[PDB]
Amino acid sequence: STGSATTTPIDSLDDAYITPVQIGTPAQTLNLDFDTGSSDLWVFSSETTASEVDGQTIYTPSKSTTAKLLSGATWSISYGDGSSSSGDVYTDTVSVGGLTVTGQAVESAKKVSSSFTEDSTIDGLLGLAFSTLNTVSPTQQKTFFDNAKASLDSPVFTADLGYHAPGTYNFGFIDTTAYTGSITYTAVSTKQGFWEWTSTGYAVGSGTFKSTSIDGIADTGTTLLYLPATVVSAYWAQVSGAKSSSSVGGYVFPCSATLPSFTFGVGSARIVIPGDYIDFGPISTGSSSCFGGIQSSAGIGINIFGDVALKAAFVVFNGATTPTLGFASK
Repeated sequence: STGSATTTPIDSLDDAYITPVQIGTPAQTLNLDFDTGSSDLWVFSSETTASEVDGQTIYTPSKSTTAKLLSGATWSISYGDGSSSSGDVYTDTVSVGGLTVTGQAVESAKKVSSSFTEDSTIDGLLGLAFSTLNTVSPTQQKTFFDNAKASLDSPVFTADLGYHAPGTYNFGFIDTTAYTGSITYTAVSTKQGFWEWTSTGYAVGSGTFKSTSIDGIADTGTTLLYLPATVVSAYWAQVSGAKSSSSVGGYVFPCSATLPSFTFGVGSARIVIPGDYIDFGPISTGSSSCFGGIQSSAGIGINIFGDVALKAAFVVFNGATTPTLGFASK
C-alpha cells in the first residue's frame, strides 16, 4: 500500500504545516501537525477542557463506530518549547492520503497548554519519530508509520515541505519526479528515539564550506534551524545589523536586509537553504526588526534540523531494519 497527502503552511511565515487526517467511522477529518520529532498521535477532542478549545476541529469518539476506549491508558507529553498536552486513549481507524491503519492509538486530549489553544489551525499532532518515545502508559503505543510499515510497498515516508506553498507527505514510495539529482543517504542513530544524523558541515552564502560534524535531528515539527552557537554566529555575522537579543529570545536582523543562503552537508552532497527561507518577519506587528530562522541550540541540548532546513530538500525517512535518512535538492 501507499499514501499521499498534501501538507499546507498554517500561515504566511510557514510557522508549521498541517495535513488532513481521517479518523473514525464515518471519517472525522482533522488537520494534524506531522512531527518527526515526537511519537504521539494526539487530537483535540470532545474530552478537551472547553476553555482550552478555541476554533480547533475536535474528534468525538462517541460518534465513531470503530472507536474503542483503550482501558486504563493515559498519556502526557511536554515538548521542547514548553508546550504540553495530556489525556486518555482510544483505538480507531486512521487514514492519511488513502493509507489506512486499523487499531491506531488516538490520544484524546483532556488538557492542552495555552500555545495549542492559541493555534486554531492545528487540531493535534501525528508523531513520526520512533515508537520508543511514545508516552502512553502503562502500555506504550506505536506510531502511525510503525503500524503501517509492514503493509507499505517500501518501509519509508517522505517529507517535501514547501516554502510559502503546499507540499507533500508520501508513505510507502519515493516519488522520483519530486526532486532533482540524486538522493544522498546518511546514517541514523535511534538511541534517543529521533531521526538523528550527522551533517558533514556548512557554508554561509558564497563562502567556503567548513567540514565539521554536526549531530542533530530531522524534525518536521520544529519551525526553525537550531545549530551550535559557533555556526549561528558565523551566519549572522554576514548580516549587517544582526544581533542576538536576549529580550526577544534569539537573533534578530534589520527587515531591510538581504539574507545570505546557508548550506548544510549530507555526506559529500550539499543542501542550499535560500536566504529568504531564513526570514521569519517582524518580531511584532509593524516592527523593522525581523526574527531569524537560524538560531542557537545552546541550552536546547540538541541541534535541530527543523522546517527551515527540511523545506529546502526532499527528505526520505527510511524505516528499514537499519533506518537511514536521505536528502535530495529539489
